[PDB]
Amino acid sequence: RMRLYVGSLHFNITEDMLRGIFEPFGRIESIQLMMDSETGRSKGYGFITFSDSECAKKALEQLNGFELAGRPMKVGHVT
Amino acid sequence: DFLKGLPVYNKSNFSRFHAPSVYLPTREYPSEQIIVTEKTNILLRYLHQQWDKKNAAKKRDQ
Amino acid sequence: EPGYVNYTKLYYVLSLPFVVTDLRGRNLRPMRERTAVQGQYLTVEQLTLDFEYVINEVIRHDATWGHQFCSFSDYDIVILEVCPETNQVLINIGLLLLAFPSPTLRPKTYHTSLKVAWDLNTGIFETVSVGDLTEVKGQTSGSVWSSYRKSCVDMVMKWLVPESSGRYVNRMTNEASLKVLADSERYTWIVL
Amino acid sequence: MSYNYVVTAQKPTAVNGCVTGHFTSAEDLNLLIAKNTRLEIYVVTAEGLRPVKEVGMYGKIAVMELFRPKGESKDLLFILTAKYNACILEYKQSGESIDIITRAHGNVQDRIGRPSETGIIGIIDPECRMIGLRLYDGLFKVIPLDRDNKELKAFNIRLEELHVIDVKFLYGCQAPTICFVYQDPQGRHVKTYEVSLREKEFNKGPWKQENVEAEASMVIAVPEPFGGAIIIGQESITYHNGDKYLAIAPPIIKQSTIVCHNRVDPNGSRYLLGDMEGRLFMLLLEKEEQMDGTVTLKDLRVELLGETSIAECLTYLDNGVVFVGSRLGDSQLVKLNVDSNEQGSYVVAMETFTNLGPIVDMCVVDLERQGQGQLVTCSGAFKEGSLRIIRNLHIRTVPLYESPRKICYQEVSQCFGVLSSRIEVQDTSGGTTALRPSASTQALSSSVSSEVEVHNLLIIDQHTFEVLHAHQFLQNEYALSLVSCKLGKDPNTYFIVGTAMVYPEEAEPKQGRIVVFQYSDGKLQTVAEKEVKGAVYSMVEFNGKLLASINSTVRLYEWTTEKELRTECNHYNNIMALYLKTKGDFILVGDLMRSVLLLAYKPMEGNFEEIARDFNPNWMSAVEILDDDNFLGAENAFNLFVCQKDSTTDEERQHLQEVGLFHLGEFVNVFCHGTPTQGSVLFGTVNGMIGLVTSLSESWYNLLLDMQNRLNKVIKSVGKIEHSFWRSFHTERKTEPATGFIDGDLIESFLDISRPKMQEVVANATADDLIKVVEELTRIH
Amino acid sequence: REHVLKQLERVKISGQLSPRLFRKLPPRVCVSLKNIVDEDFLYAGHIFLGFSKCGRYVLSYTSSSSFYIYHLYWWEFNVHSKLKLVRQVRLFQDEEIYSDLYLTVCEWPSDASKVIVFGFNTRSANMMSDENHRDIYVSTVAVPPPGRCAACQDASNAQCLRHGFMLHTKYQVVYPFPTFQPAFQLKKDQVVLLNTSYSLVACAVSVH
Ligand SMILES: NS(=O)(=O)c1ccc(S(=O)(=O)Nc2cccc3c(Cl)c[nH]c23)cc1
Ligand SMILES: [Zn+2]
Repeated sequence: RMRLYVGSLHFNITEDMLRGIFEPFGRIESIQLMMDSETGRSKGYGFITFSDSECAKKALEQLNGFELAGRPMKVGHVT
Repeated sequence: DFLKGLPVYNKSNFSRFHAPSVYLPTREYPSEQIIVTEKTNILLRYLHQQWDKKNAAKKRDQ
Repeated sequence: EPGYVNYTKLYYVLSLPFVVTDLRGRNLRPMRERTAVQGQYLTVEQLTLDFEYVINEVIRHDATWGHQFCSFSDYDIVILEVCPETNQVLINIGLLLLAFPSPTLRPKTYHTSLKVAWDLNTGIFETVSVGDLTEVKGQTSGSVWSSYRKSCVDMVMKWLVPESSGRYVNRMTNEASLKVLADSERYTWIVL
Repeated sequence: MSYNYVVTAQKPTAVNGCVTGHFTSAEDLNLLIAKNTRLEIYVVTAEGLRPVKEVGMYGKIAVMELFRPKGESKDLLFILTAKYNACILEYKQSGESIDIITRAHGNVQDRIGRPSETGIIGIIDPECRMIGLRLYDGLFKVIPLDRDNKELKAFNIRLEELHVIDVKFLYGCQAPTICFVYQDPQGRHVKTYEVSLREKEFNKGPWKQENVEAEASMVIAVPEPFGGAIIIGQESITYHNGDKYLAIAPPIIKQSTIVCHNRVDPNGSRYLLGDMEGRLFMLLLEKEEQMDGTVTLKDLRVELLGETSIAECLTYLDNGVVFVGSRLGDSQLVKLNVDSNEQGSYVVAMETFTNLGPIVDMCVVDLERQGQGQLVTCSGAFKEGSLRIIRNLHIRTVPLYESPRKICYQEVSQCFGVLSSRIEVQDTSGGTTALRPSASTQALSSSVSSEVEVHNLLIIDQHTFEVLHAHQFLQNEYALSLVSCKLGKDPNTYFIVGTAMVYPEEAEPKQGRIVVFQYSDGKLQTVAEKEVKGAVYSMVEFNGKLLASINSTVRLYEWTTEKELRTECNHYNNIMALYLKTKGDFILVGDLMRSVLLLAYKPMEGNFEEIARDFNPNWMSAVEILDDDNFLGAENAFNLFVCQKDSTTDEERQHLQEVGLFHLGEFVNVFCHGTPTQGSVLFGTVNGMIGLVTSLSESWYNLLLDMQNRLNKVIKSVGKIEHSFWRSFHTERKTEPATGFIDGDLIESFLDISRPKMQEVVANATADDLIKVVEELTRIH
Repeated sequence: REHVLKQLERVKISGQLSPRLFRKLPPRVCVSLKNIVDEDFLYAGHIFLGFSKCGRYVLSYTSSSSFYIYHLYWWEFNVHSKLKLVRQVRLFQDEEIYSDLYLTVCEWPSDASKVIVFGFNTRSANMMSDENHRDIYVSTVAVPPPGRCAACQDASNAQCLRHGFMLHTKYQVVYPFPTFQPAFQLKKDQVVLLNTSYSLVACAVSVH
């Protein structure tokens, strides 16, 4: 019911890593980390879709602006 | 302009102007030293090193 | 020999449950019986490591704050390294516990990290790091596990050494999505 | 089953390393030269270079450094091979007896870690406290130099900088210190680290990290009193030492990349620098004495001395004499002097040493006789480019002063067709101009088709090797393939060229031509042209038809009575069809990444049939057909392999089996054809080594294989490397023992061992039986 | 950018040919999925996963139907030629899955003989979706033989144990739900490390 935008990620951060970091907040329907077709590597951005709205809200509050490797993660909303 | 005064190890070496045998080692093997690589992982080695130093920091008080 | 390790071995010819079969559907033959000479036989091995045991053993013998400890709640395990040459599995242990503070009373909820090396040949575990007892103030169960996994990721990236082109673990998954299927070593693409 | 015999006809001639020191004795000044697998030891004498001993190591020499630890009366030698065999060697002479003692040895390969871009780097601390090795990205390997311990326990230190360009140990440091240039997304930087043997870790370096030029490529560790480091870039040369920083941007170095250096003076006052154009410079470190007795570096200066052969390495010897170690041309001994000559040069060549490498192409001909074969190679590169005429070895050199690419002989015209390339530069007026005269600009007559590469087809006289005619291809047109043949029912013999249009905007060619030429009355006439949609990599005459490979397609063309090429059939199952060889109706295709495949032209169908493919990820360099069922391949990891058609189901027959495997230790560019053994295939390599491959019967192979095992028990190896380990097929993916291949060099070495050792080799056959066997085998080359 | 012909000319004179040089240039061959797929498998609806470690095969799965049945496929790749089906196996034998799994097919570093299929649902069921519990499904499947196999030849699609076996396992995980770590879990050439929330199991499968 709620979709979030995840950005400013290190090029070696995997979908499985993002699932692990975001899953403790609530149930996730779909996670899609955008990859480059030319030179197969992560684009540094993606979309995580929580089953619950309040679960997605707390994930943003506790992860937005906080460093993942040395890059501060940017978690936002859509539409 | 600045080339002059080149190193001289021996003057004789290039005074007389100019214009190799193959080494087949015969049965003789005298040696008493070998080269080996660190079997343990570098991340594990570091953590072991840090925790063993922490154990020494515990023995000094106790 | 130790109580924390459990080992099971089963042989097949034409703890976790196993539905070992052929390409069709025949459940093969579960046995340990004698079949002399290498005449094509299957071998399954199961070496377990009880987290509950490891946690209680490291707090009792290797934690300075071990005397303060009461009981633990949830625990999250993240592998930090696997050394195939020495058969050593380095696992990190996230722990939510109950403990009394310094003699400066009231029991409090804390979070800590336990790094443990696990030998696959012997099955014997060894403790390599016992973290500091950090207080859980105003932060939820989800918040503490997210912060923990982030630190595990932070460490593996910091210690990341590139591997040779031929020792890579291939990982394939498609959503219903991928645009191209690439063969990196032969520069061949399948456009979807 | 396929049994093959590989033997050296000509040892590698290219020099990859050269060092000076006191190895044979404390008094002797030595010159050590590494020629891939070969180590040459000389004494710098009154006459000028006295050869003392040449040893062949069972490995490709990657690191070669002389060092003197405490207690040693003379220098010891450290060698690391491409297969990571490490050894410390001592030269021992007792009267007339000479022995190379292995002081310590072991393999330092890591299962993990990926080989670095700038390759293996091996460095030794000036105080001989340790050996440092950069083998893989993210790791720094340290071998502690302790003499009072049974084993030299080497360890890895994690390096945060994953892309290091160059590294050296610094002089005048209380703690061993490395200085290195590395690249990251922010550019290139210079950093230092202290190396702690006690903690098995790095400590903060003596001086702060500094930013360097985008193309900073080499580090020079300056000796005391100066200390510090020199970093060589494309447009600048800088000096770094704690607070001290000097920077010069001489325009004289901008044109070409400096690729080698050598210290002239022990105190580091002068250095020699060699660039990609063969220019020789002197780098001068101007000093200033302080009142506290210490010497500081006041300024840096560069002076152009002259031109030498394109240097891979340089070594100052004695009395202004410099050894120029070349990989792309002939090596030299040059004299440096204060007074400039007629051209204004300060360099005079004293001696020239023949280098056949790289052999990019070759052909076997009967020029003077009828039954006597001579080898004609396309040798060297750039200004060093030449043709080499080799016969039973006698070598004749034909300088071209430009890069030869392909060669074909045309008997009816008594000439050779040679594809060549010359560099031209964009000037102020008109188009581009040649920087030096060469074969393509000095021909008797010339024609034109109806920094940058300018391609030509050269017609060279078979007797005088005079450039009779030069035909220049179109602007941006690169000539890739060449054949001399008759086609269809046409009685004329033609020079046929396959090309590609190369532009400074795109990566892959999407246009090219097949051009048919006829040489008559001292000129080349264009008979026909055929437009293609890619690069024509390879062409072979095929049963009166023209077989060609264009990008990923193999195509058969017919030559009409109207003098036109007409496409008959195509094969598309390729990534990059680079190499083609044929025998009857069978075609062997060599892929850049997919090993080899076998095709058959079907005359009754007018199409190709894909017979079988080798399902292995071999990055091919050359291919050859040994016979109807055996196919020879050479790949990027310096290995040879033999494929055979699997001898019930169509799928079984469609799978080629690798039946022969052998680590050659050379990079093969060309294979050409030209009772104990059967057949004769000659091969040319990047190091100028010439080898021969021949077939053996089952019984001959069995006897020679047993002979190898017996010889390996008697012949001792320098650095204690096992012969079987050396010849084992090796890639980053797998390591397998050699199979179906006999090392001819090893078996020939039987004739060189003493009579008491021969009897121990032939024990449970007589010595005379095998002497007769080996002697008849030496006659195959 | 460096031209492929300029890069190839470096090889001839240097003897240095490696993929870590062709790293920046575009792919040599690009072929669309629709031009190499057999038209008889259109109604099946295959979900192509990609290439195996060696460029010989191209893998795909089927999510056929409350009750989902999974199938793993091996297709013979030959550039522009049509894909030829080599192997078709039924994933997770005698296991009824009530929800669509997010499956992943993995390969060991040096072991080409076998593959692993890790399939998990978003959340477990007990018709009704049950929270704080998740089902993990893992299958170890043997790849088809590379060439002529003496044991495979003996038949009465009959394939020997070494080049034709399958393994299936299933475990329930609790909160916090364990992290999927394919690179570490299979770092040992013949072992699968599985976090069952309560214990870590070392699973080694080998044919002798
Ligand atoms: N080369 S790398 O980018 O460093 C790299 C990439 C993936 C893997 S993994 O497959 O083992 N996954 C993995 C590792 C560690 C933490 C987590 C969490 Cl949390 C979820 N999945 C994790 C290892 C190393
Ligand atoms: Zn089989």
